Amino acid sequence: CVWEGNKLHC
Repeated sequence: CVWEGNKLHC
């Protein structure tokens, strides 16, 4: 996963 601000994308 990666952080894109206030939320995590997996």
